[PDB]
Amino acid sequence: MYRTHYSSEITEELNGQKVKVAGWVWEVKDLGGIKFLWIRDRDGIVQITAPKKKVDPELFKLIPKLRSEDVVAVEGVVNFTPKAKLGFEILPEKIVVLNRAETPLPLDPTGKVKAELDTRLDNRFMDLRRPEVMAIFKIRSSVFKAVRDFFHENGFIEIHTPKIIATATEGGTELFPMKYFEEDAFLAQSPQLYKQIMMASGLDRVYEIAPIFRAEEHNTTRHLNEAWSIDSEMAFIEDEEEVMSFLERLVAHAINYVREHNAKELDILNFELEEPKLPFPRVSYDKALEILGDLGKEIPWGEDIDTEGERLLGKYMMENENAPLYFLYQYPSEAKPFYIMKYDNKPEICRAFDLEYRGVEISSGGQREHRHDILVEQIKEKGLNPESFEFYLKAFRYGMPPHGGFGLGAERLIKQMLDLPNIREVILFPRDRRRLTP
Amino acid sequence: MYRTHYSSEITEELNGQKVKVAGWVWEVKDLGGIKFLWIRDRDGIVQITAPKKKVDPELFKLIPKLRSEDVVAVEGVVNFTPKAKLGFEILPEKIVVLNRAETPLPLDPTGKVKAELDTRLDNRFMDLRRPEVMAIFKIRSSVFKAVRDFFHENGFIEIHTPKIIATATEGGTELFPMKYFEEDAFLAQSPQLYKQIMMASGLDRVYEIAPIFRAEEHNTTRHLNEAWSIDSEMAFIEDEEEVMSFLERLVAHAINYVREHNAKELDILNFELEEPKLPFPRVSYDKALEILGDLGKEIPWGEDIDTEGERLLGKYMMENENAPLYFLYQYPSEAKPFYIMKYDNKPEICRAFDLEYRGVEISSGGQREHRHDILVEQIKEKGLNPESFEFYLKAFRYGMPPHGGFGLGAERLIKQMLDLPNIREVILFPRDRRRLTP
Ligand SMILES: N[C@@H](CC(=O)O)C(=O)O
Repeated sequence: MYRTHYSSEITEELNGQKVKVAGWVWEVKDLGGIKFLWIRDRDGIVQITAPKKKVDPELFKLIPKLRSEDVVAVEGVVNFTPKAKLGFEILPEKIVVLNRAETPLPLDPTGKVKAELDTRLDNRFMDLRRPEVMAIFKIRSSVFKAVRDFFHENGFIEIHTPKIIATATEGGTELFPMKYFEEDAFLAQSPQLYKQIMMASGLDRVYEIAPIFRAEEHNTTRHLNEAWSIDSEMAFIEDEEEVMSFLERLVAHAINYVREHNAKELDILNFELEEPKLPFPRVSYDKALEILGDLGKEIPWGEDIDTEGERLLGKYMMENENAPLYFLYQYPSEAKPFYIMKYDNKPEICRAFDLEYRGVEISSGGQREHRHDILVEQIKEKGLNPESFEFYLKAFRYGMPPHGGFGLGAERLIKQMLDLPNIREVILFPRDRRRLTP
Repeated sequence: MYRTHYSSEITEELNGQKVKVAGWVWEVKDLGGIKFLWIRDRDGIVQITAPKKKVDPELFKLIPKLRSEDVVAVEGVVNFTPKAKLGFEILPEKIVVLNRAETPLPLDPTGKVKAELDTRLDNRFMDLRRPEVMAIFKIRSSVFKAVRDFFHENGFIEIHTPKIIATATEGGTELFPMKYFEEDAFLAQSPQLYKQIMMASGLDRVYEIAPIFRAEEHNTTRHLNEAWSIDSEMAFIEDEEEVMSFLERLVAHAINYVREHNAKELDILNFELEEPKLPFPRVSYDKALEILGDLGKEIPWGEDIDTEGERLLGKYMMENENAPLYFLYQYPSEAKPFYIMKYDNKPEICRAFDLEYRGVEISSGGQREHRHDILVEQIKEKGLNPESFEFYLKAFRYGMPPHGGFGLGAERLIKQMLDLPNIREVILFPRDRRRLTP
């Protein structure tokens, strides 16, 4: 390897020792009797100091020849000094140019000249050279780890279901059709039917973090045609509140991990991520409609709360409860999927829920209808054909325990967490109505 | 929840205490003065003992009404005793029937009546109720966890790249053509182009575990049309051996985690998983051909080592080198992709490698050609058009460090690790030439 330490891995114990650093040329300052070279890596900048009387002559004349973004490797002696802005400097013994950069650059990695979002997406390798963009993708990785860790500690087993499907769905819209040899198939929009089927296997506690595809005809700042969904299904539950409690603890775990592990990144983003306050407020659909009505937003009982509604509610909850995260539950049965269990004592409402982060839905789920005959009738009530879901219904006939689960959007989770304006800021290569490349 | 403990979580410390167990009805012994009930959960069987003199009359009459595969929940007192084959029994206070099973069952959970692979695949919820099948999937989940942990411990950041692409990421044929609105697109066969682009971002050490899609015309026991690939790419390397060293340590970590944490599952499979011995032997393509020559298998230099060739070599290595795992390297440049770096001093050979497990390839990788102009020429040498790779090539123009990586098949790794006869045994819902549903 061309390096032995990253900028952040060099501490006081290494004073006076030889190390090897590598990265991109950030800045060169030829000041006559002394020269400076700044190298940038994933964690920061390293100062290479070259006093004329202390370095090799060929090295002294090589420095001013280095250009911005050239990939170089340096071996030298670590020297802790108050004179160095970051605490220490490297007195170079050997400098090697690994690869030279062309000019002009597609984007300004120094941040002076701002670039448009599409320019940044077309040149993602340049975009991440900026600390604030690198900060986002480091946090994204941390979020995925924290989530999986929580699942493991709670007895969940990771599963993997098919992305190429030829089965029926409740909506029948925004599906990406595709040919599978002689047959016609589609890309999966959710592992819903598969994770439910596995509740009849004994696995009991399952989770899957994989991509889902939806051919949305119009772009928004909240979704994309390709997303990473964090799915879970759990058996032997008594009600949907057990699922909500798990979800909030999961989300809280991810948020705290970022606060503990990525303080540097948060600081770079000039953002203060709040400490989760459990349990999050629960707001019934009825109560939500009442609050919105008083704010001028009138939604007829029975239909969905729209984009504007979520926004008004998220703001209301922040002003009245100082709650960036809260649940909406007890939705009308007519507004939710056929697989959600209705409240037996009040059939007009069901055991479904949605988790809102800063006014935007990041997750939805609920307790499912595990009783075969009732489930079949609910499919009929949706105006659908039960025979079309036979492969799925079959799993409910040979001993199916009570169960529930959720679907948590990874992009939406990170976007809302960092309070970013566009979902394209949290995924490397977005897919939308007009973007198929890179 | 209807359960507080799984069969495997009840130990000495809980003797005389109340617990709640739940699962599927395994066996009922209907006797005049006593009733025995055995229920099965994901970890095993638990005995429920109900003497007429000690249980509620209603509970006594309920037990003989239970049938095979009914889902039940039981609250009772833990009682350790030598009289119970499993060390303890539960003295029931309450029994709830959660759901009833129909007969006949799609498959036989007792293992008495064997069913063909196709029937088992058509009924996975039933199939996993058998200890030998559940064992494979618990192991699969462990392998994924071990891999991710090793990546994180070594400074690797997780990334997520597009599965819907315009440019074929691996080549001609064995590709899934799909329409992206007006544009023609394909399902990704690999994250290759994307993981390389990220090497110019400063991320340096990346990994991605996600599905890949390849349309092969013929069914075999070693491959499927949909698979999960474990990809990685690392920068600032000096040669492909640095990548091979990392890959063997990763695979070793995965094997040891299974040996250390899934001993019970291995026992159920009646399989002895060997302790990995590093470093694995490295065998050049030339030497592999020489060995095959000894065994009477003539392969003209430049050509691929076929299935038969792999078997003989794996057998030779196992029996002569005591190595169930070994690398094949220094392949003919003509036989490898345009993105692999050739040996500058001997161009007919390249810096590519393949990892063999029990005579079957589970991974391939190598050092890439990071030098822009040479790369463009290699794309031309393969009869491809450099313009079709504009987004990729642009990443090699503004400071791109030396780099390399690998693609590790998850299903192939697990199938070979457990020496299973068919790859369809390690993935829940297989996708092959004739299997599209479930
Ligand atoms: N992209 C290669 C693996 C690699 O070289 O990383 C493949 O699909 O085999």
